[PDB]
Amino acid sequence: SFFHGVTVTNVDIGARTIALPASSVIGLCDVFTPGAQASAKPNVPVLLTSKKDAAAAFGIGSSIYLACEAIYNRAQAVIVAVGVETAETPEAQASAVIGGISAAGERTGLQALLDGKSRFNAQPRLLVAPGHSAQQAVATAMDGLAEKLRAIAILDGPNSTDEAAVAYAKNFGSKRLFMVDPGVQVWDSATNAARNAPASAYAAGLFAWTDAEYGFWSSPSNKEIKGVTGTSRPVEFLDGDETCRANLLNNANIATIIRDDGYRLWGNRTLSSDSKWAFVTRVRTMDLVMDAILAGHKWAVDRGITKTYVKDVTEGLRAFMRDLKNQGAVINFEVYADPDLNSASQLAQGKVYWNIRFTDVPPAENPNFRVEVTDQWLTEVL
Amino acid sequence: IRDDGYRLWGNRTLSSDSKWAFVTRVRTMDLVMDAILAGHKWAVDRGITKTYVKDVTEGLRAFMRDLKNQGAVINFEVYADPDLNSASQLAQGKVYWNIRFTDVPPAENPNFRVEVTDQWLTEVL
Amino acid sequence: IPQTLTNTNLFIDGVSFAGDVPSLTLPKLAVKTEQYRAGGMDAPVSIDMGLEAMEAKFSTNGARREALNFFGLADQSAFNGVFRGSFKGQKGASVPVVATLRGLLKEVDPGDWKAGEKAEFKYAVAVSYYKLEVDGREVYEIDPVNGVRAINGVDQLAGMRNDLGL
Amino acid sequence: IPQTLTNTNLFIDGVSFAGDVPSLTLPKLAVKTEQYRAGGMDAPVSIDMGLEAMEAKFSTNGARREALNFFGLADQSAFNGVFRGSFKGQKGASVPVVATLRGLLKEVDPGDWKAGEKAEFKYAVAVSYYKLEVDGREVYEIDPVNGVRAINGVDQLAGMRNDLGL
Amino acid sequence: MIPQTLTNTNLFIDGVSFAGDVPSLTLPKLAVKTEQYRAGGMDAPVSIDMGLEAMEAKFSTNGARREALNFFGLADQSAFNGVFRGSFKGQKGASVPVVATLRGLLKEVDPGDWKAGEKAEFKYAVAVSYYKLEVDGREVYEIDPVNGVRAINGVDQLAGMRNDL
Amino acid sequence: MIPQTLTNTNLFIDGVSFAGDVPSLTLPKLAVKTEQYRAGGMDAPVSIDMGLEAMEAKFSTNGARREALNFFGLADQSAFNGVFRGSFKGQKGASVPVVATLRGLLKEVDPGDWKAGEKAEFKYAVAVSYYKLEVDGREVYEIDPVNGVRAINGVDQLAGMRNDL
Amino acid sequence: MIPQTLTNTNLFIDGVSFAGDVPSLTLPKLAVKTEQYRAGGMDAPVSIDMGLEAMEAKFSTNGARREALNFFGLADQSAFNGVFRGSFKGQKGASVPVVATLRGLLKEVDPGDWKAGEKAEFKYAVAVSYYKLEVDGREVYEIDPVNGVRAINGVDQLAGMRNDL
Amino acid sequence: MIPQTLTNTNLFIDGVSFAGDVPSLTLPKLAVKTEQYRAGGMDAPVSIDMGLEAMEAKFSTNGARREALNFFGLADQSAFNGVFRGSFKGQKGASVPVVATLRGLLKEVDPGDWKAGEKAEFKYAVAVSYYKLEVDGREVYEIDPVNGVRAINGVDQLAGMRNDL
Amino acid sequence: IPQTLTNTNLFIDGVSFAGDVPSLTLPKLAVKTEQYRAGGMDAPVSIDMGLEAMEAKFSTNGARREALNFFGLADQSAFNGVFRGSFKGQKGASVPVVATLRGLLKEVDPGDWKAGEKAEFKYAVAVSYYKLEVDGREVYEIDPVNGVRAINGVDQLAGMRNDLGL
Repeated sequence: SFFHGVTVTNVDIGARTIALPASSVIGLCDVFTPGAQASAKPNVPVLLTSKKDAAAAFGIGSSIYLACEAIYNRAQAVIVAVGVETAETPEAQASAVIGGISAAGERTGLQALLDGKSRFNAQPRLLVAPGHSAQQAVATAMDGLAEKLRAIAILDGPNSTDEAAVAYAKNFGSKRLFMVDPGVQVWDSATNAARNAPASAYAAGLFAWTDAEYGFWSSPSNKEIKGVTGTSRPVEFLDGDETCRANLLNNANIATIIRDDGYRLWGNRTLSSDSKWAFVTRVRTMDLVMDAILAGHKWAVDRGITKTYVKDVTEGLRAFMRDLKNQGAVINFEVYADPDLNSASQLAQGKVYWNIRFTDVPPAENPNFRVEVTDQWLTEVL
Repeated sequence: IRDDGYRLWGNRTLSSDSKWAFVTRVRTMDLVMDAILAGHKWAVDRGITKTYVKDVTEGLRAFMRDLKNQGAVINFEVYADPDLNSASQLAQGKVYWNIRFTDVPPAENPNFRVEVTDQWLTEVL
Repeated sequence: IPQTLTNTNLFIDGVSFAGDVPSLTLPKLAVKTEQYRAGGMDAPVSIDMGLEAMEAKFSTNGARREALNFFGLADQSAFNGVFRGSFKGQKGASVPVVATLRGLLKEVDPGDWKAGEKAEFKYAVAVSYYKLEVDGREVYEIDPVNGVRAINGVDQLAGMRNDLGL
Repeated sequence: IPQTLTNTNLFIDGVSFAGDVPSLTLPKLAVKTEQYRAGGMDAPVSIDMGLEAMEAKFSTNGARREALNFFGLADQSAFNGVFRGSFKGQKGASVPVVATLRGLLKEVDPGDWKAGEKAEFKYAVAVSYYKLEVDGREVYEIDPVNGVRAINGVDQLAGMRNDLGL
Repeated sequence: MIPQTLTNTNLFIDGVSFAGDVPSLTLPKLAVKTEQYRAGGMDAPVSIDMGLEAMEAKFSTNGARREALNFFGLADQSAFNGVFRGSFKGQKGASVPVVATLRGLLKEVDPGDWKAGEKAEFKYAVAVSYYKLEVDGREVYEIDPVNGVRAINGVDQLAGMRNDL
Repeated sequence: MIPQTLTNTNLFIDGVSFAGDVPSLTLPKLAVKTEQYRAGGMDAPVSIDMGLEAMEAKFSTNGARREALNFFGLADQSAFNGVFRGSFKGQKGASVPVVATLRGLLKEVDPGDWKAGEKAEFKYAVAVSYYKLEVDGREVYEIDPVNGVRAINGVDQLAGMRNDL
Repeated sequence: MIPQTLTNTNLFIDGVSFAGDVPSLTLPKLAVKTEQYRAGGMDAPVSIDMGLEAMEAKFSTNGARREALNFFGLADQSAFNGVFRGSFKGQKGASVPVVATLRGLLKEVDPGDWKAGEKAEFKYAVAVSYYKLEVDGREVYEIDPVNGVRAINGVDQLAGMRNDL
Repeated sequence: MIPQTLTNTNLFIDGVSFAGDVPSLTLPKLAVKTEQYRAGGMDAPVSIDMGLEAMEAKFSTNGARREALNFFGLADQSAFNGVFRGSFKGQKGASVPVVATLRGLLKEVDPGDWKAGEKAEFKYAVAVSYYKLEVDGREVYEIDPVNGVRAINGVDQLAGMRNDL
Repeated sequence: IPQTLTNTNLFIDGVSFAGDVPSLTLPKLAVKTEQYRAGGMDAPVSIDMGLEAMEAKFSTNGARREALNFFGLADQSAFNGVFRGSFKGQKGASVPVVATLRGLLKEVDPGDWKAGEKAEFKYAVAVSYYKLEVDGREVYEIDPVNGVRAINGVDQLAGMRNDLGL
């Protein structure tokens, strides 16, 4: 049938915070229970828009939604979220969250995040698996999937002390990994107690937040976190070059949480053995000025090389870089065609080369204030 | 509905076809055509020149853009039928156009999703 | 390929002017630029302020009474009109340029009648609706009433009509 | 059919100017457009504000005393006047264009008398009443006194005269 | 910041659109009522936030609009509402909808000089009793004269004055 | 709404028509007398509907019209009547008769600068004691100063003020 | 009515004619002194016929005219008389003699800026103590300030005010 | 001295740059409050340094800048800061950075006539509660109204008034 | 060595106009001088006030639809454009003059269509970005957005950007 006239219903909806900047996308993977209310097959990806379809695709009490509510508390981005069936032994659970080509012609586990584009038109640049990143074998599969996807993979640590978190970060150093060791404990309204969230979704919702108005060039290393209480372990920054718990963990290239009740994030540097790719900003800027160029250059591939083909795109690379200088993404650049690698033999196989040498803003991780108490303006008091 | 014959209440005709349910779609299809067929007392028994089809399909558009101006329709398209128009149809006076348009649906069901929250209770302090 | 005008034509109500119109002029579509130089820049940047007033001249060297009876009547935008032009090109086949121009007839200027020269009745159309077509497909569609300034199919004022509640 | 002016003529009081008037000019009928751009539109739309001031030049290369005695006299619209023009066409028979122009004689401008050239007395008529006829039937009738601006028989100001109580 | 500016405008009165009528607007001049505070010891007089001035929103119309002339001098205030809209285009085409929902009383109607050839103008004036400016979608101003809510950027500034005392 | 505007005008004084005389009009400025109400607690002063201002209708004449100069300073008020008419054409030719029947007292006559070559002007002014504006055929304003009937859109607004008290 | 307007003017001072001198005139601004009467019950203030304002007739002269400069500041009022004349031609040549016989006191003489190349002007002003306007041959205005005869169209309006009381 | 003049300008509000927005500035008019002292014996009245006038800094913006409209009428004074910058080029290219750091309260916002084709302007006004002008790198003015420090060329002039008494 | 223009060309999006553009015009780069005469000098000295508004005409004698589809669209500075010109010289080898001109398309002015003459569609570009190159190396780079007015490599507004905090 149908209805004529006004039919006043009575529903339960939350705040109207659904305003969506389509800037950063997050690849997520955690366990859940495929019930009747969870309308999502296990190993397939599901694009998420808000909490209303994160509660429709997966259940309320599922470990997806506990790791997906934390993202939408801070930034209302869009999430390419894959699920995984839970397992009994932790080795089979670690093998299932990785997944692979063990289906007929599909990708399971983390590998289904590689199907972000051509299914959803959202290639994930933020890779998280909260709780599972503390395992070594999952984080290595989290590692190798980031270089295939040009993404920042946010890792975890154990619940234990600082020594067992530094030792977890020594075997890494592969320029794409961002470790946050302190277990963020958070209040919930279901059981009226304090949970223990494994710190990934809060940093994932913070990387997607700082791209909305501060841009991808900016550092998310002193930003606020909403929907949060204290950490599992205290960690503070003090001064005087002592055994600070923050400085011991920054020197191991691990992010912490500093002020009261989960108030800030603290890490600038990736797990990188190379000194050039230390900061998170240089790794993100090199990965996010290119999709800002390769989109906008869906052309200049399979077109056909004319005489001024090279010139008409190297004046289009400059025009799509001068606006990056205008919005403060880069400091002064240079874009020019490569004179010696471009040759007539390379044109017959479609290969053409450019040089897009630029520089980026360094994040001010250390503002030093040299200060004394003089007695110079004491003659002002007379 | 209301007191002492205060309102009328029906949107839908007696129609077994689901397309022609509302009274508005049946009236709009019947009352945009006499708004066109008047104003086109010409374009019948005139004589088909070379640009005869073009000069009236630009006159059907001009008598439809004012219907969009007064809110009668939402966005339309008026174009001559390319495959039905032929040289054999001109010898018997038959010429065809396509006046595919859409109409405003009457809001028979405004739903208001409403609850009493306790969100702005900290405003009372 | 080099391409140049060869022939023109003018229709009003289907009333052809085959050998009657020597000259005709499409409206100068000019966008309303204002030289904007604020702080932090040395040169002015021009900015859109909508279009200018469209203005269409055409001419006839004889009294036709089909172009004269549309002057100054109370129904504005009653002069419907079609400007046609065939652009030939070097390699044979031509490209038709069809423009329809629904506005009021602004002025009728019969020049000097010097008894042995051409009559040359100047006309001018204050264009309300304008739609330029090249090679049978749409290029322009200019109607400020409802604001539907459209370039090659897409509507450029679709942003402001959601902003102004239109 | 191609059609062009061949001969002109000028009558005032039935006083013919058969071989006397080299050039004559009908008034430029221009409607008073004002570029109206309100909110919700990108381009201006021109609008009627009545007509402009009609102005009729004619010329004579000799002192005739029938065109000179109507200058500046106290009875405005005493110069009655008839502008005639025969438009021949290609296929033989012509189309007469007759305009009567009842206004005041605005100026008389005798040019430079250079002793071996033509005299060329410029005249100008400030037209009050104007009525253009093509092929023996009425095209225009312009008289602002009583407001009877009429195009091909029908009166375009019939709406406003009921509005203004005229 | 990219250069933006006004390109087109619009106006609503009680739902209906003046989509071909209004040549001019004036949003109400938001002005704080300043009292010159110079005292003993201090050199220059400071100006103090001590309430807003009288808001008044002019708008103009070239034709006899019955919808605009209906709301002059009604016995109930805030029967006139009115919605003023603008569109600021930017340099890259990103048009920004500036909408200003006021709810004042219509104050003044003067059809000016009705010359014959010259177009006529109906200047209007609105004694504004409520004002609400929105730049893109976010609420910048929300001025309640009769209520104690002067919301600048969504937070009430008059409520913060009561917590300080 | 189609764009409309003034194209031509007319003027009647006691029946006779000034069909070739008047270059200018001014309908009386309808303006409500506002008193600034700011009080304890409220931030901005509101303006209150508290009566209309002085209506005054200028009109102008280029020649010595005995019919217009007859009604200056008569011992009886509302001996002058006057009818001001306009015609607003629209975009599709639908002309709209704006007629304003006033019945005031003629207030001021100043033949200005009688320069030789320049045309002369007789500015007039009418102390309006009755005003009635009609947009198309329907009565929009009907202002009785001396009576208690201020009719906006045909309904009396002063009568509604007495029912509220 | 046929369109008429001023074409030429003239001026007499005590009989002699300024037939090549005066570039400008100003007949005195006839204006009634209005008192705003709003009261209990009535909405808009009416204006009441309560006497005329100060009449003052400017005229101007480009040369040193001894006949005009003779009458400044004389010990007797109405020693200056002056007669201002106009001619309104019509559309059919029917010229209409507008003659205004005033009998005031000459009030102000200011020879203005005597620049070298620029022509000089002697502005005059007349404190009008009697005014009498005639449009064609018939007497329209006859303003006695000092007497109780304000004749509009030949009938005294001040005499009708005494019969009403 | 080589001829110098303004070529370009800039404006900061709370850190962010209006690098494509502002067409106009006005630094606050520094004016001393003068009292006319003429007395017995002395001929002409002298003017005495007796405090400064009200400083007020206008600036203008063509677009809806949320950063500028955020600071109107806040409950705390000196929440608005603002930094006005100029660049004076000289004849030999030696550009001189004139920077004026003020810290006033934003006083007035009037979006003016929103005509359709014409660009819009948002005039601003700042009730200046602190002013500091620097010509090249050196501090010329430093005006504390609320404090007793009026520093001209880096030395306090109000402190020198206390040592004289 | 005497050197003169021989051939011109015009690219927009790589879309060549080989035999299509008869005339094209680079923008008149004019600095904004104001005649400054203060005390102590008899003659005025002109002073820099930034540049004027750059303005680029080009023309096409046929309807191409690649130059028409960039008029008046909402993205200002979407007309990218390349003006090319080969300056030959007396002694053989030529010098290329390449200018890229990223601005909005200001106006499209189709002239009089007189049925036997050239079409001559006037165009005009309101130049935002301008970069003139002579002999493969940079001469000018004019962009008021970020203020990067550069002469032969060095940036002349580098002084003011440190002054304005840019």
